[PDB]
Amino acid sequence: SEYQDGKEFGIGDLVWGKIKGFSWWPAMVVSWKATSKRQAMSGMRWVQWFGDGKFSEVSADKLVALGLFSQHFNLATFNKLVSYRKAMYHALEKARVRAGKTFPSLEDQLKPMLEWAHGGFKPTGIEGLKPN
Ligand SMILES: CC(C)(N)CNCCO
Repeated sequence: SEYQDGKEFGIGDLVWGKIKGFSWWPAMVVSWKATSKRQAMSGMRWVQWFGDGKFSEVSADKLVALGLFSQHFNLATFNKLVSYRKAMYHALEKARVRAGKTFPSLEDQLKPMLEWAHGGFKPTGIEGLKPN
């Protein structure tokens, strides 16, 4: 089936993706059928970026699990780009619902999800970010 090339990451997975020119950006691994384009080349994954909803063919080597958060979260880009803050929100919101986490503005709503993420996604850890 699709994405069976002996590489990491399958459909539904929350990831950081690295496009030349940009900070690591949050994405979801999607099937090529959702993209309205074509099958990915071997060793690549279609992702849909949080915040803008666009599609990219990205190598599996330029993707890491979103759960490795503090390692790829980019504090500078977060302070500089409103689009990145926007992206964080939609990314973390999706993570929250998956992990069965709940929290009590925008920057104000982001704050505890950001802390949860940076803190290691407690109590479930990264296990709680899986699809299904
Ligand atoms: C998602 C990209 C293409 N890596 C950057 N998008 C910036 C505007 O949201």
